[PDB]
Amino acid sequence: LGGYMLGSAMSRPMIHFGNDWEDRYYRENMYRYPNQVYYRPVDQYSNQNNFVHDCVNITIKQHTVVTTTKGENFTETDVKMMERVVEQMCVTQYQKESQAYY
Amino acid sequence: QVQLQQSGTELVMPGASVKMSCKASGYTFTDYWMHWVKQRPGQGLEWIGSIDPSDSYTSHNEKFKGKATLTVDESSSTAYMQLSSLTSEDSAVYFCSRSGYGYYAMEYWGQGTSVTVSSAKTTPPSVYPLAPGGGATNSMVTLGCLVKGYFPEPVTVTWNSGSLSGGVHTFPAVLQSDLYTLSSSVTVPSSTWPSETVTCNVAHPASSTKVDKKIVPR
Amino acid sequence: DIVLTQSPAILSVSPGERVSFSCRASQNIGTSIHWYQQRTNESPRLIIKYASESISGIPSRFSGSGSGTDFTLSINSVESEDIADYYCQQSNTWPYTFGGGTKLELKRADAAPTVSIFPPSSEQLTSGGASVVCFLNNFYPKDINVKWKIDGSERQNGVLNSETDQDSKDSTYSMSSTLTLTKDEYERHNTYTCEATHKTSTSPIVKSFNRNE
Ligand code: NA
Repeated sequence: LGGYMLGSAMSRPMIHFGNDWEDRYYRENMYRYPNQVYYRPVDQYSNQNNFVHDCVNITIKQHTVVTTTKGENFTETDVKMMERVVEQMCVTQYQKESQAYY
Repeated sequence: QVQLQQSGTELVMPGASVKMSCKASGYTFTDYWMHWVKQRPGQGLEWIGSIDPSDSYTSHNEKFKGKATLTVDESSSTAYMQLSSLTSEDSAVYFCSRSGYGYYAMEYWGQGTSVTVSSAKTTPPSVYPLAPGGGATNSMVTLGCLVKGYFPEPVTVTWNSGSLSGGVHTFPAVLQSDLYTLSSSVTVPSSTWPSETVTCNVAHPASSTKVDKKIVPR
Repeated sequence: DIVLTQSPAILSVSPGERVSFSCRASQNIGTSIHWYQQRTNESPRLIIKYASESISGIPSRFSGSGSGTDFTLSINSVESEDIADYYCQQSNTWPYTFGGGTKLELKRADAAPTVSIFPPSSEQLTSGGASVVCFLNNFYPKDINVKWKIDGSERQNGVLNSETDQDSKDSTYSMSSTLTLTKDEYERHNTYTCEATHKTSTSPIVKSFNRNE
C-alpha cells in the first residue's frame, strides 16, 4: 500500500512456451494477465534483479486481488505464465526507469 | 542454411564443471527455442532441458535441474550448457538442437560434443602382436594386434600402412582400469603370411605415438 | 511423464522391403509425435514431424500415421542408407520424452562365427601381464555368448568384450573377447579355452590351447 507506481500499458508480445499444449493455452488465456506493471521507484533498489523481483510480486498480487474480485481464479499454469510475461514487462520498465534518473 | 556448431570433444576431471557451446547461424536467433539432448554410449536420447533465447526462460528434465545450467549469449547467437560436478555417468555425447517457429520437432541438430569424464593422464598404448601357431584354418590365417592401456581416445590402427584393407576388424575401445584397450584382427591368405610381412601400425596422436608391430610366428 | 514405448526394439529387414514400426504413448498427445533417424556415429535427423508431416529433403519413401496414442513410421522400400536407429519424441507437454528406439538391421543368411584364439605375446608376458584374446568374426545374427575356461573351470573375472556394428558389405557381425590375468596366474595353468554359443548350432564352437605344447 502506497509508494507504488503504475507503468504505461505495453503491447503484448508473442510468447512461445516450448510445447504444443502451453503455446495454445497461452494464446487463448494471455488476455487474463496484466499488460502493465506496478513497481516502486527505481532509486529504491540495489540493482535490476531486485527491482524486477519486487515488480513481479507486486504486480501479480494486485492483479490477483482484482481477478478474485471478479470471481475468477488463476491455476498453477496461469501463475507460471503470468510470472514470465510480467517479468519481461518489469525488465522493460526498469530499463526505461534506469535510463531516466541516470 | 541453418547451422549449429558444437565443439567436438571435452575431457573433464571428475568433480569439475564443463561449459559447452552451441553457436547458431543462418536464422534469427531469438525466434526459436534451443534444446539439449544427452546420449550415453550405446544408449538412447534423453532430454536435458531447453531454452527460449528471447528472454532466457528455461525448462528442464527434473533430474537435470541443479546439474545443467542453460544460458544464451544473444550477441554471438550462442547457447551454452554448463554441467557441474561431473562423474562417469556424465560421459556422453551432448547434442544441441533447434525447433520450428511455434512448433517443436527438433529440425536442426548440432554434431554433438563428446564429453569424457576421467582423472587419467595421457598414456601411450602398449601394442602386442597376436600370432597363431601352426594349426590355422584353411588357406587363410588370422592375425591380430592388442592395443592396451592408452588414454585418451582415439588411436588409429592400420595394417601394412593401409595397404591391407580387405579382412580387417578393428573393434571399439573398452575401459580397462581407467584406461582404454582395443584389438584388431586381420585375415589374409596363408600364401601372404608369414612369407612376407604383416605389420599393424598404431597411432596415438595425443601422446605423439606411432608404433609398428610386426607379427612373427610363435 | 508421458511414456513412449517403441516396438520392436530391433527389426531385421531385406533391401527393398516395406517396413513399419510403432510408437505408443501412455497418454493421448494428439499429433505431437516426431520421428528421428540416427545412423551410427551421427546426430539424429528429423524424418517426420507431427505424426505425418513430411520434411524438406527427406526421401518420400518415409511416411507416418496416427493420432492420439498409437503412431507408426513406415518406409516404403528399405535402402541400406536407412539402416539406423529410429526414435520417437513427444512435444505436447513437459517434460519432452523420447521412445527407447528401434534399431534397423539387414537380414541375411545365418552364419557361424570364425573363431580364433591367441595366447599372450612374449612382449606382454615380459611386463608381467597376460591377455588371452578370442576373435569371433563374421557371424549372423548378432546374438552370441562367449564363455572362458581355464583348465576346465569357467572364468568370469577379467573378461572384456567388444562388438562391431553390422558390416556394410556382408551384413555380418564380429566380436572380440579378452581375458586378462596376472602373468603369475596364467603360468599356474596349462589349458585355455574360448567357447562361443551361437544360434547356428546347438554345439558350442570351442577354440583352445595348451601351454605344455
Ligand atoms: Na537413396
